[PDB]
Amino acid sequence: GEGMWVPQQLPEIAGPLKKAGLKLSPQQISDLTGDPMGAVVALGGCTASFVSPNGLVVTNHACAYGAIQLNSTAENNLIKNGFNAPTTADEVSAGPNARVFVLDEITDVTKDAKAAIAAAGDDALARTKALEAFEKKLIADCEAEAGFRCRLYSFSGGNTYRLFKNLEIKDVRLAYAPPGSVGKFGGDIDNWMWPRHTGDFAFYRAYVGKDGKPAAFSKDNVPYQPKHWLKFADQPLGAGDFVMVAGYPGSTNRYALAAEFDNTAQWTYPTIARHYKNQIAMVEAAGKQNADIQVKYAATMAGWNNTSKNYDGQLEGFKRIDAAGQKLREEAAVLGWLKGQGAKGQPALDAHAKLLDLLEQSKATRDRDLTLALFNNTAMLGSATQLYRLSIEREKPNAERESGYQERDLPAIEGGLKQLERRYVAAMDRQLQEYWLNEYIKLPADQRVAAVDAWLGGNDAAAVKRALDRLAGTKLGSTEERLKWFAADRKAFEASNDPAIQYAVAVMPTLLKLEQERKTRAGENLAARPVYLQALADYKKSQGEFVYPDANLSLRITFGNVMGYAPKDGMEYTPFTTLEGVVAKETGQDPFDSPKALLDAVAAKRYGGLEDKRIGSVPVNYLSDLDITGGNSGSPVLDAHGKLVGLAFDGNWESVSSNWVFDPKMTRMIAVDGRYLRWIMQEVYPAPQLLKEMNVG
Amino acid sequence: GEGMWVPQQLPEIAGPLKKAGLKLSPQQISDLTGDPMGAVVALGGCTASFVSPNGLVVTNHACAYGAIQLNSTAENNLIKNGFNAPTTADEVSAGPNARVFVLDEITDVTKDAKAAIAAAGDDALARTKALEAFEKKLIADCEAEAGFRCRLYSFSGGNTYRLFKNLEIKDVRLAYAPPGSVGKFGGDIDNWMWPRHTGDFAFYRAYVGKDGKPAAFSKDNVPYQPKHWLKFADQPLGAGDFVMVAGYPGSTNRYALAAEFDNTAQWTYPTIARHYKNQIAMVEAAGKQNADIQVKYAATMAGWNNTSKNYDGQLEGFKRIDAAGQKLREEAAVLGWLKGQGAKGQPALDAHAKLLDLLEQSKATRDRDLTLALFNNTAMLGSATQLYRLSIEREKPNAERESGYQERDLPAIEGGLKQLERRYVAAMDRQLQEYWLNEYIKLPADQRVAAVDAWLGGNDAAAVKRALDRLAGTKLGSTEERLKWFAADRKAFEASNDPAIQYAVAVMPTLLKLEQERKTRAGENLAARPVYLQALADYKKSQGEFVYPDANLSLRITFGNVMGYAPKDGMEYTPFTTLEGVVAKETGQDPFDSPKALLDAVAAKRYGGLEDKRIGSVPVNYLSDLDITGGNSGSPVLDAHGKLVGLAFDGNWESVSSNWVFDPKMTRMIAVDGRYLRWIMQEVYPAPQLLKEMNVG
Amino acid sequence: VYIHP
Amino acid sequence: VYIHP
Ligand SMILES: [Zn+2]
Ligand SMILES: [Zn+2]
Ligand SMILES: [Zn+2]
Ligand SMILES: [Zn+2]
Repeated sequence: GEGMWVPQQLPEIAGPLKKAGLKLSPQQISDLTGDPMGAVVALGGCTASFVSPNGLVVTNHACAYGAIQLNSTAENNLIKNGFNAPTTADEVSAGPNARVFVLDEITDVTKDAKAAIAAAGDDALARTKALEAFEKKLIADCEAEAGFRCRLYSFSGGNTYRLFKNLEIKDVRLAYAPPGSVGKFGGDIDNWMWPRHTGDFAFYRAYVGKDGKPAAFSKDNVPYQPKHWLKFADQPLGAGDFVMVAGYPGSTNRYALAAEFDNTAQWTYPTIARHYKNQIAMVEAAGKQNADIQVKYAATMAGWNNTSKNYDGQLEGFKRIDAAGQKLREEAAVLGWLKGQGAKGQPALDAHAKLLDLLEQSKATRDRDLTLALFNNTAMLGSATQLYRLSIEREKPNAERESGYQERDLPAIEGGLKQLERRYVAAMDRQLQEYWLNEYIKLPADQRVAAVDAWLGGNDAAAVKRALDRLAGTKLGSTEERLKWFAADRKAFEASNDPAIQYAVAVMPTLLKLEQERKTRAGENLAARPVYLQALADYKKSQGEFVYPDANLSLRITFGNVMGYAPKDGMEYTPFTTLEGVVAKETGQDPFDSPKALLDAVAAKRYGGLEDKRIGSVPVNYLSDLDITGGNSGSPVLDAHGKLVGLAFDGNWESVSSNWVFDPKMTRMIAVDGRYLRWIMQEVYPAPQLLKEMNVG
Repeated sequence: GEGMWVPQQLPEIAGPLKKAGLKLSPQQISDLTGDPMGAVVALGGCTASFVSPNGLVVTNHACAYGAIQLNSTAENNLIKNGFNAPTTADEVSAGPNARVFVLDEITDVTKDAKAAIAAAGDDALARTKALEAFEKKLIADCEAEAGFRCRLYSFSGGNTYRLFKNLEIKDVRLAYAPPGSVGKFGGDIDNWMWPRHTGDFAFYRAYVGKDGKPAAFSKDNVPYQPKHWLKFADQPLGAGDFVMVAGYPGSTNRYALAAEFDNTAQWTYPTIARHYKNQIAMVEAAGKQNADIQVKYAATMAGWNNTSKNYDGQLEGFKRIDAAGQKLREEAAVLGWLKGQGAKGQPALDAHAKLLDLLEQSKATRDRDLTLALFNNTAMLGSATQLYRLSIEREKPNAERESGYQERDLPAIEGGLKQLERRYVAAMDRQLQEYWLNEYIKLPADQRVAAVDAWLGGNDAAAVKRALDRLAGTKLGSTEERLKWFAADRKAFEASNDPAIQYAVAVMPTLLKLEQERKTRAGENLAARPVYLQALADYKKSQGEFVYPDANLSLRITFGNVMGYAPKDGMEYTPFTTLEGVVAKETGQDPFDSPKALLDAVAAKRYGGLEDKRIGSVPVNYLSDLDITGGNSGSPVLDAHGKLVGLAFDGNWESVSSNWVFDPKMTRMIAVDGRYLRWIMQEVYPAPQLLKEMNVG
Repeated sequence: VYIHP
Repeated sequence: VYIHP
């Protein structure tokens, strides 16, 4: 059922957990570094878990997709063929920016954080800077122990702060991926949909130095020996059975003003969806004719597809439940309730007015702000601006450097510059530059940027072509040239004739000004947001509703039971799918082109010892009433005894609007059954070495 | 489950009936003029049942659609508005051809029939003439009691013959129809589909003379007093409960040579559906501009749409289950099986060879035969051919007259000519003649009709143009000219300058010769069919498969239970739909435009005492594993105690191919729940007097 | 709809 | 898919 519960809320969900069928003790789940919770790890935007004492990690294929793609070429395309390392020495690097974060410690720093903010006084920009300085110092201190990366989280609009410390594993390797037609069976047609028949799994191995301590990739590294790892269920999961997930959901907006919902539904989602679908169309068309573009842009395209479809589904779910009307009426109820409390309601009413003004300020420049950010996110302009900004930050003392540009960020910056080599083709990026130039040019005069207008020197198709031809002279297309500029100083950027560098130098003062506006608004938000959101929490509790913070990339638990849902009268979706449903969808054309060994094995009824007699087949995917969102992909699903019964990977179509208004009847998790992972690894794309390592072969 | 059981198979199905849940004795069900089997009536192409001791008859809206349309005008459209007679004196004639047949007696006449057939020995045509002559004499004898109509039925390819004797009620009146937005909710979009939400019901009343004997319409007639009528259930029907249907299924083709299948799948269904769609499209356009054409052509339009969609469905269902393959493969298996018994199995194998040759014969002229048949089925050519042929037959003694042209056929002939007034617009018919003339000329030279070519004088737009201009000169457009020629003699037709009559006179010799060619084909079939089909039955027995005769418009029983089905992996259709599902499909536009009273009553949860707790609403339609086909609309669905729980009215999409290859997993009846009937009559389009008459108000 | 035919 | 965009 509903709720992305923080670990600190275990006392309040202990009852409900038991009633839903958890047979582990709650104290046993309270130990975040114990068995089984200490097996659960963050990947940075996905979740994973250890499944062996020798550092084997299981996550979704969608989570490993970037890594698989980094190791793919048009000639040897692992997205298409799968990957399998018969021995650990055959594992390939997942990329310099791949990470496994292992939870070490959580600390409440709410009192200190809020005192740092208060000490800033009246000024909005100082208030941002005070919190930043607080955060940097705290993190520096936490990260004094080598091998650890720390993160400060704000919950419930700034009403609580906790610091997380994680062991940061920095040499993550790909151990196994099923073929794409298993890992992403049904592609974007079945994305966000049930019935689902997708084997969405892959494995990494975590590596450390011979001294036990995290290190970047080296042939001298050895597998990490985790303290805890998960075991596969020995009991067959069935309909109605208890399941729980622990993971790292990214963001939800269930506490939001009506107007923030309205702007998102009316402007933000449709705008992004359109821009993404436009770029998908260009890249798809180009990749049809160029297999190198197809493979190099596959991960970006997966992202654009997944997001745009998610947004389409949100817009549709808003209309289905009247989200606009729900938000309007809830807000009128909270505002009435506050007005009813006389004096002591006033600070929240005032906060609400301030929040609404800050939203309006945002809105006045939204087209400009989005368009410029996304133009600057093409590969060469993104490289140029990031590296020119680093050269500026490098002249300040480290503690004063912008977050993202401190010494502790240098590995990521550098690794990103290298990864891009497998994700850039000039003739493709040019078309993307051109798209964004044409969108920039449609902005009205009051949403234009002087710097970009001057640089363009014109407002028509000719000026666009002349600018593209100028940018094509960049030398940032090569990894070595980017790394040169990664180390160069500010003066070297300002003397350069590279046309992408010249763009960056020309626009940088404008980006820096926009950033200060954003920091200023954020500082006002620091004042207003916690007061209003506490009012919202207090009102929800007076209504007897569940109270838990919006997602914010920190660890949460959700729990419930295996069950289907009813999308309309006269029909029900069943909780499971089966092997014969996979074959029934076969067309022999992407995305419905399963491996021939799959089609053979199902035809021969080779169930591999994994049949669930209650469904007459091996289960493939299942529905449950858990509350998950983006960032939960890869989260283990545990049964009543804390055994692995699947991985979380998607939501059904009607669920996605729950980011803004929670609908219990149509909100489900889609997970891939542990038995299907094992079945694929036995009958279809064999990995007997891994099955043995996990004690299931 | 499978089977359209003849009542003489009741000993074989008595145990299965008990196991499925029947709580009446098989003995009480074997009494075909008893309670409740004696309540069940034939309409001629649909079923119905008595529901009061004062001659109240319930059936489907789709079965009464004809009667409703006949009584409608552009300015008082009963299809659209519904009909309710506050008193029996307000009930309107369903039309001269409307009938209620009440079963009196069944007699096996098998030995006699095949003696008469054998006595013609060895001339094909003479064999047909001898059965015809035998049938006529049998029926003439059976109909000597005034008020009865009798029918000879051939079962199982001519292995059994039975004679049915029925009371022929000839004064049928419309007592109630719900508005078309209820009777046919979802229109041709939801036709042949589940989820279904259609209140497919209507009422008639049966009338006889003051002397109790059947008579044609008169204000001096009084309601018939049936010996037996049905009672509405007093127990709520739920999932898994026992249901049975008794009724008059028309045709099935489950005993067929594979080649008969392939012809039907590759030629017959695609051709007829194409033709029907083309006419729909013509009449739809004309009717948008002309409400008179729209009301006048509405019943024809419902037939065209219903059959074309059924055929589209059967074609899709053949592909779903590979019917073509199953047919081939069981024919192989049966033929293999036959030679495997040497002398014994030799006649059967001969029969197969014969049948197959007859099939190629009918195939040689199939385009000709269909096209000529449909061209001659337009309103003025149909009328002139029928009426000319009658004038010809009237010259023979009544016993030698062709079936359909004897004395006993005169009422339906004269009735048809009067009914046509409400179903004909000259401008509309012109376009259909045009359509069929275009399709005729389109035919190949070997496929032509000499008499039609000559009548036409050319193969182009110009001849068609002249033909149409000529025919427009007919006087047969009026009911009175048609009834004049119904009485005229042959010489008078041959003297006529009427252009339609001139056409009939021109083609009749060809039609009589084609008819002789068909009677001769049938005579050979009559020898070979019974042998080969007895073998198919024998083989089924040997495979432990269910053995029952293809449907043939005679009384059959099907039984089973309320249950849904699973159209694809990961989903299930539920057995019921509900009031809320009706309002969810509301668009305010035809065909999803429920009456206001329905929408308000659903929004207000006014369930009228009829809610079923198990589904949280009033049931609307439900699925069951009974085995019904065209002819079964209107059949009463009875529960374990023989009480009325609904009316059969449709099959789900995937069911329809079971006409040829029965699929137990995808074959369901769709029924309208007796509680929805009652609910509509309480809350939406009220009929307090009918509820009281049925002891439920 | 299961009208005949 | 519940990856974080
Ligand atoms: Zn247990
Ligand atoms: Zn250089
Ligand atoms: Zn009982
Ligand atoms: Zn006349």
